[PDB]
Amino acid sequence: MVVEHPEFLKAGKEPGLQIWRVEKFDLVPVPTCLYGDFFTGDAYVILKTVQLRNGNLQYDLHYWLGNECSQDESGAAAIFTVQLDDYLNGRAVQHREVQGFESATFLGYFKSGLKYKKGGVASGF
Amino acid sequence: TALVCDNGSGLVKAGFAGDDAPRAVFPSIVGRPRDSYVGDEAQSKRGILTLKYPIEHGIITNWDDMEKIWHHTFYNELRVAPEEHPTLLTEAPLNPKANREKMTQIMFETFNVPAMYVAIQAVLSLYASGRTTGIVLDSGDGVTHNVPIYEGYALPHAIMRLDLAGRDLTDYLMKILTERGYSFVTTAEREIVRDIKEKLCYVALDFENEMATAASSSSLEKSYELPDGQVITIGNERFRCPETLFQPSFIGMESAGIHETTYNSIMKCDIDIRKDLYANNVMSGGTTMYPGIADRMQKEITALAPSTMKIKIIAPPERKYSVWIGGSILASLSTFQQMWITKQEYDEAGPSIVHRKCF
Ligand SMILES: Nc1ncnc2c1ncn2[C@@H]1O[C@H](COP(=O)(O)OP(=O)(O)OP(=O)(O)O)[C@@H](O)[C@H]1O
Ligand SMILES: C/C1=C/C(=O)O[C@@H]2C[C@@H](CC[C@H](C)/C=C\C=C\CC1)O[C@@](O)([C@@H]1CSC(=O)N1)C2
Ligand SMILES: [Ca+2]
Ligand SMILES: [Ca+2]
Ligand SMILES: [Ca+2]
Repeated sequence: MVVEHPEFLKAGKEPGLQIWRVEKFDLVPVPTCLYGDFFTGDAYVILKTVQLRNGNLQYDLHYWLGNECSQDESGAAAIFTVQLDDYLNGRAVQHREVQGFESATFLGYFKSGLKYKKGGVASGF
Repeated sequence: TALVCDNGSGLVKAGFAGDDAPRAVFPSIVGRPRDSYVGDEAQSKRGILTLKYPIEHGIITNWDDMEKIWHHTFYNELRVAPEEHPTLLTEAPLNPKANREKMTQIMFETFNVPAMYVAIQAVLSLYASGRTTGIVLDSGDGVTHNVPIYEGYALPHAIMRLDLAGRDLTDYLMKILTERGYSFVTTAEREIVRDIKEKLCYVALDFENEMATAASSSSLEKSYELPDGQVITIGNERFRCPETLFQPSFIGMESAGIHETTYNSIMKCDIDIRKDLYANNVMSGGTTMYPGIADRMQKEITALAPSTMKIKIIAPPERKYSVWIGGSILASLSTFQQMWITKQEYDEAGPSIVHRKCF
């Protein structure tokens, strides 16, 4: 192991919410303005980093799968989630989030209410 | 371009990383004179040359011939110079340490691959189903495994192996059929019955009521066309052959049933993760293709589990190729560049590097 992926270097360094979209077998950062709006045809990876009182950080990793994402995308998102967890010393809690069946915890991350939109990127296969 | 190679007891599934399916699927057989022929052709010249399966119950058992399988794979099936493509291979759960080192040495020494990696078949199937956690039922030609997986890695202590699978089932159709009055007893004959297996067999949700309808209704019957031409009417084996999976006594095996090993596998796992397992039972391998098998496992494990348990059997249509497809996605990830075992790394540490780079 020992990923060198630029996005990995940025992942989990300060409290907050980081959202990536799987695009052609790659982890691509989502513009922060667009957080909470998910394409039903895509798969995303979400990292919630929370300040612990002890000074270290708490991580929850969610891989979110839209109703129409392709198998390469859901597969990639699941794998990306294992790697990011590993990268973060195993400290992350991993969560599978399916469109329409997301955990209350994940839903709570979006102030303005989470939103679904039709479409997304093409399968990298 | 990385290559993906899933070597099975019966079939080789080979191709390019990035593709949505294996470009090459062929019999895992080597024929040597009665210096050898590989897969689709060896059954052909099977009159001159003895044929053998280098892989038994998912484990490599004839290195010499296995080396032939790979050569044919790169050269006759894939049409590549192996020395220019990182190559991903698959292995059974619990492959002995020495096998894994021998497979790595051969790849870097006799094939000169620039990079290499080995992943556990079932874990790849879990990944292909978009999941990091669950228990895989993998059942091919030569073996069946129950493999519980948690946040990305298999739980080796809880894995179940069962040497009953695909071929074992062919031989029993192909023995129960003759009871009706047919032939079937040649190394070309089961070949026909395995085709009948694949076309006519199905798993019944209730055996008894299926019985109480079979020996009492010319409706649970189908007609099949042998190559000879003579038509035969498959009955009632349709539902009896795969029943061996659930009741292994039928082949006089005594072993626990696939539903039972599934329960047992889960009970060897930390209590806190059992829910996640029960709700993510993924089926993989040719021998899970039987119509009705997901509905049966369902019923069979909810009987076994606490009423409160949310059971869910996941049976993707492409599950004949799930392992391969899982590898195709893994080796295509932008993040996989550094997971590979390089020839450099091999030169530094030799074949034991596999146990450190390849959990
Ligand atoms: N539709 C079908 N119904 C039932 N059996 C099927 C079907 N299609 C293929 N099979 C059987 O599945 C087997 C091929 O499965 P698979 O390729 O997963 O096994 P393998 O990888 O070669 O073996 P193993 O995993 O045990 O080493 C053969 O026994 C074949 O008859
Ligand atoms: C389409 C196909 C699928 C398959 O699964 O093949 C594998 C490989 C195959 C190789 C031996 C035979 C004679 C020669 C060529 C076969 C070609 C195609 C076979 O031996 C099996 O048939 C055995 C025997 S009976 C069974 O249950 N497994 C499984
Ligand atoms: Ca998409
Ligand atoms: Ca973790
Ligand atoms: Ca297999």
